[PDB]
Amino acid sequence: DERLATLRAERDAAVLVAEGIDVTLPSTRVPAGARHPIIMLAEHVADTFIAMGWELAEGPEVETEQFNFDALNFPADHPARGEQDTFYIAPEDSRQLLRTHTSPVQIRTLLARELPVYIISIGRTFRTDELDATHTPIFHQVEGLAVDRGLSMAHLRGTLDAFARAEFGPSARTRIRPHFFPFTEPSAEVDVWFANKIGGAAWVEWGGCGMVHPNVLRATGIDPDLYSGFAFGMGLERTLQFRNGIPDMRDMVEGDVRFSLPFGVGA
Amino acid sequence: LPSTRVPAGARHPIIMLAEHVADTFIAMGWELAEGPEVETEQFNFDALNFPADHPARGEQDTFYIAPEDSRQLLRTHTSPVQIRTLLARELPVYIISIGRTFRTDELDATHTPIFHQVEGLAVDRGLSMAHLRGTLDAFARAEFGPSARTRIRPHFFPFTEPSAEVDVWFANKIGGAAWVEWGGCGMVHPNVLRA
Amino acid sequence: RTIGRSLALSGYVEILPTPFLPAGVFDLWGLEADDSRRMTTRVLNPLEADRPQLATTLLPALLEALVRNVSRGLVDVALFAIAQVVQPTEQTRGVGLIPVDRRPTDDEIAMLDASLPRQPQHVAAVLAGLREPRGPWGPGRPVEAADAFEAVRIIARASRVDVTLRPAQ
Amino acid sequence: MRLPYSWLREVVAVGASGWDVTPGELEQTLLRIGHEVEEVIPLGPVDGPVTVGRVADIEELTGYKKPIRACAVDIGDRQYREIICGATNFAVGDLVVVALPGATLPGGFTISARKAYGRNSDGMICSAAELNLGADHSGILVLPPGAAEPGADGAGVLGLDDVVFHLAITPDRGYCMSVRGLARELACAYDLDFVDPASNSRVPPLPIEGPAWPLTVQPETGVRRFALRPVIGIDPAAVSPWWLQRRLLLCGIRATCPAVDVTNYVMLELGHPMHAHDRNRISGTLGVRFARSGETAVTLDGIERKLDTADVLIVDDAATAAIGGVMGAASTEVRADSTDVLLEAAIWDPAAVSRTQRRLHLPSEAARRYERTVDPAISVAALDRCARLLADIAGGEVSPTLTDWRGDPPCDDWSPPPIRMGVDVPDRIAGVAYPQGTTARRLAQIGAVVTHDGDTLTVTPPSWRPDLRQPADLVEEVLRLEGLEVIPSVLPPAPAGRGLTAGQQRRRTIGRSLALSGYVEILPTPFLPAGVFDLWGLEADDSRRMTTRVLNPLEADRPQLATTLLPALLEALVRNVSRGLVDVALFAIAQVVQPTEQTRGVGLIPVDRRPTDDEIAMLDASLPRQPQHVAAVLAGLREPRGPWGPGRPVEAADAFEAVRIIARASRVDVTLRPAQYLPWHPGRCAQVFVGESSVGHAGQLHPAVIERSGLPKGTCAVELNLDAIPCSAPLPAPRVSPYPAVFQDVSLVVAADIPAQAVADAVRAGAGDLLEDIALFDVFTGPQIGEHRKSLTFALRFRAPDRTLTEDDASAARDAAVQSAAERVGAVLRGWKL
Repeated sequence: DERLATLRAERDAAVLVAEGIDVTLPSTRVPAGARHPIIMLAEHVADTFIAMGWELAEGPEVETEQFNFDALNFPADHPARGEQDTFYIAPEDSRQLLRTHTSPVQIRTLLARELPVYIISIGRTFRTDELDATHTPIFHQVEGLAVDRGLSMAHLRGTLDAFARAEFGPSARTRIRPHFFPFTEPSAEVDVWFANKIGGAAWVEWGGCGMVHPNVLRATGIDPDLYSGFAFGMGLERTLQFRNGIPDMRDMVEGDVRFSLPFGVGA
Repeated sequence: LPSTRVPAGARHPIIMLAEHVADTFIAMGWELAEGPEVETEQFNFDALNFPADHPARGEQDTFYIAPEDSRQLLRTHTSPVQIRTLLARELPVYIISIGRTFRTDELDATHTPIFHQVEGLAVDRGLSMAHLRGTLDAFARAEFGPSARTRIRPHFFPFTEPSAEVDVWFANKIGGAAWVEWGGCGMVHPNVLRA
Repeated sequence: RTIGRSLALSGYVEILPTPFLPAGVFDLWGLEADDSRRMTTRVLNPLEADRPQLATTLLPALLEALVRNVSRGLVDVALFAIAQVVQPTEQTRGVGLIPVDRRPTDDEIAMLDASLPRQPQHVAAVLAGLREPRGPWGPGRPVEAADAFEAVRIIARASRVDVTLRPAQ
Repeated sequence: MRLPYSWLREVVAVGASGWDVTPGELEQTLLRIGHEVEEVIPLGPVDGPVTVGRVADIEELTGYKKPIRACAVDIGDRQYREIICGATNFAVGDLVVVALPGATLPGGFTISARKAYGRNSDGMICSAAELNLGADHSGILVLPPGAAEPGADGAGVLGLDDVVFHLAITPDRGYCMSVRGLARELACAYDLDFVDPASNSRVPPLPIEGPAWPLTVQPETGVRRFALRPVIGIDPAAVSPWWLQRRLLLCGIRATCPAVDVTNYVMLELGHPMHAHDRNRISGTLGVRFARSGETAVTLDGIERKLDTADVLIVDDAATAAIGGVMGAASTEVRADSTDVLLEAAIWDPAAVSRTQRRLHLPSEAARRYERTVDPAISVAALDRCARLLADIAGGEVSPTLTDWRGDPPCDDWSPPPIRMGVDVPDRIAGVAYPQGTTARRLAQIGAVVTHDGDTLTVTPPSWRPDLRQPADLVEEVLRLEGLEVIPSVLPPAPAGRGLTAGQQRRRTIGRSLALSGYVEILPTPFLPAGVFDLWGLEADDSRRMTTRVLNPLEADRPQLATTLLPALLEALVRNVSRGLVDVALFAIAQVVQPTEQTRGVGLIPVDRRPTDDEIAMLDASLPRQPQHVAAVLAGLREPRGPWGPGRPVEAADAFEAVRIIARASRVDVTLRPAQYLPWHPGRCAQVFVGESSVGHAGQLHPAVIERSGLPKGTCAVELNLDAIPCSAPLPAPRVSPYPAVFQDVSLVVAADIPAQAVADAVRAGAGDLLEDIALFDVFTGPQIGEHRKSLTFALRFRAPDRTLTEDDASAARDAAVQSAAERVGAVLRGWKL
């Protein structure tokens, strides 16, 4: 009985190898999908600003001309208000359009809430550009607006630099160069220092910004002698292209499953 | 006909409560810190201003790691994580620590020996009890409704001074809105700051 | 967010739907002339003269992307989208200018809001080919209507509501 | 601590006469300033005939179970009723309390004349419980002779309009463990004048002509004051007056004799514990000293204590008198025949008493007060108060001898050091501008000495407040007296947070991802089952066995901490299965505890400075490794039964798919390699690598582990070390070619031992960029290909980036891929197709 159970052992143990299996076989019978990469970019932007005390606002894409332009200090015959640059709703002179930026959502927000107001508006916007590898007519934009006592350009840069660090790395900074927007005054363009790659750290045009124009404050019943404000807006397809190196915007919007899957689930 | 061939599962409800608490404080500019559950007595007690022969430090109230007098234990609150955080980071520090803690209570319908706790710590210039109540009331509103408030009643904790207990006004139900004991709070003790 | 995670995990790939409908999609579907979906807000200067109507339903753009994947050899697909539609309640009535030196009244806002079409958030999804792929486990399972009901139950579980399904034409 | 409102009121009334407040108000004022009112007991009400009676005759009723007594009771106006009573703690001649017919006792009990045990009973004799006067002990209440004549209204003699507040004092507030302390608190809350019941006007000093007893004190014991006074020739048969037995009863203390009762009374009145020694039972000099290793004392309760070299004792030439601060001993205990009493009034070392009482499990009324520090300035006043009162009750005389050791050299001022604080520091911390002088008046009210100096207060707290040692302590005083409710609710400016970290996000996403796929999260216990590793059959040197052990578990057989999460997961799986939930998939995400050496603890680091970076790294290195793990188990069905078909039982493949779910959620790529590792099945166990690092295992459990563990047949498991899965943040940029694709299906024959993923990798390597997708379809065995070979059919999708791939171009890539599998795993082409 010294060796009754020693081969009774190796009997049992080669039964276990008889039922062996190829552990490398595929097991995924419910293939994983993917949330779209722009939505996940929007997700990560949103969380970045939530984490700083901001809130997100939404609104209609078909939007009154009252809130797209007039409340945002576009003159009554501004070039953008022609059938060249903006989608208009029939019939002619019905003061209805596809919004060309998410700023109206911030006007709506400034009408509805008590001040101070620190608001992000992230949504689908519409310009009349033909769809090529660096332009889409249906694009997604992220705009901010902060109105409060004592706000200054320095706070604008502070928020800009915080935003940049979360989307690009702790090595990332912003610079601002004067420009012109009807919504803001002064107005600048924001370049970002994308150190992590591009094949060699270089400045890149990211978006625009500026102090909110006094006239936008009157058009929302806010005293400009008491409150100031800043705003910024960065286009998301723009940001995805140049950070990830995506030569062709068409891939972002054509809905090919091959574009999205490599980004993962987004869960 | 039924169509669900992959039945849905569930994240545990405590973890989702922790999730919702975490997001509430993230949304106010805070950050979360984590740390070991088996933890030096240096950081559980001495750094938190428990005297050298405090009752909680006996084998009655606290799980201790063998062998006797090895200054190692299962942490009885997440505060050490905040000490560790105050050592590691630059001030100001607004930190949440949400994790599993351990006391020696027998498991009955209102006590568990392995429980999950949410602790905050805010250190900065000019902070006051009024800021404590501000944060408390914000916290309450997110977890209970816009109808929810807190009241504070003096108590004693070695970690804090002054120290109070926080009752919360849970309007939304209970079968009839009443105050309920929620937790404790206080100003952080000077001695925790020197340590 | 939770509807998006929940669908994506179950195998759906989000697309960004175009709001500009295909030409005559509703004539393709055979919708009656008085079918509410046909009552579309129309764009006055599209980048495609034959596609000026805005979507009252998200299936057109979803189906368009499904066609694209299928024509490129990706026959086993499940797409989904989460976006607003544009359903108008009257003929395009625009409100005239309000002075910008004051803030508009609460009434001028409600009138401005009522002048715009209804724009509710929709979620939608399409499926084709296989739903479980071929493998060593067996030949796979082609998409069936039951899988679209299960998409409903996924969105409902994500929305923490209970749904009932009733037959319908 | 229990005490009754009348007494509390009496002592406040001395200095604010006519003070009186509803119990509800008092409860609220106590809470408002810091004292937890666990419970308010108004003394349960009586109606009708509940009067004092005198027992005039007792007849022991025989023949029944208990001893039963048919008692003639004088109830007033020469009226004698017979009454049945079961108790035995009373004799003929004793004042008892009777509820006669027509009475109603607390709890809604009506008394009626009831025949019982053979005689008529006109009511009954009450216990202090049945009256709702005091705690239920065995037998009825007996009043001291002369408390009341028979017929007297019970409610009046018992004082049942009183209310007993039951408080849970906090350890910083020992001074409130007495009528003295609470009285002062109430006087402070209500802005009343306060007469200290331990002041000389209220306890005139007794004379001091010579030492009361020889005493040596080893001062490293911690004793801060040790006073003795004797009372001689007391009547040993005297009992305590009703008023004094009563207030003890309401306060929770059973009366015994005046010697003991007076000390318990004065302990409650002033907070200074006292003890009474039978002086004639003391042999020689009284000694305070540490105990020696192995020494022993028998305490009052006649129980032998095993002492510890840190327990301070009181000894004499003969034996031990007292475990100092905890409990006196038998050797000098007052007894029935004690005529001459020596009264101990000591102040022990707080930490000493705490240590000793916890070790012996003797949380005496004395111990709990000494733990929280007793006011050393009032020992002689309490000793004198306690001596006069004893002589006054039991009729002896108070010798003018007095011993009063106050340290070497003697301490003559017990005040703490002064604390130094800005006049408005309370205002800052509260966020409230208190009216001018508030802070100074409140610090005066608690009894401190406040002196002004511009904007800077100098505050000497009083001797009974050793908890007042820094300005924070002074702040809490001001703030609690004004009320915390007056502090506003101001949200602070919190800075730009960075939000959640990558690892925090990864745990959330692993949780969503598993939950969606059907897994139910549990909260794993860290305390392993007993002998789980003996169940698994782990070798003795198996690293998982090296467990950090808990020294006081709530289950003596389960003291080890988990080095692996499968035990707790498997335990929950067993629970669901035993309740009929056989088709389950559980998962957990929690740390394990893996120690690197034997439990080495680092010694104390001073808390007046912050520790060095090195002292931190040493502290960190002293603790075990505690990596985050994720783990999961599955059993029964994985797809349930339905109209679609019978369902699919869990199989090892499902545990590999759990790996792939966590990996997809973690945005990393994993490889699975065969492995032998318990508790897994050797032929169905995979090791998981990210790159070339092992991150854990997955597969079906060993059938013999399953069996010994009472687990379901076929159970699968998975555990991954999250700390071993690196951060990843891909920035993908997928090349999406629109040109048409070529579909070809190739079948390869290989040795059965070759893993399918090897053949796939070789095919991908040989085919190059043109191969867009490869997927395994079939796996076929049969005789005609060889008993030890197998046939893998792969589905290949080629696509060019710039052109419409020819179909020769494709077969070029196919041929190239077939050749690569030939060179790397010896594949033979079976055939191909489209």
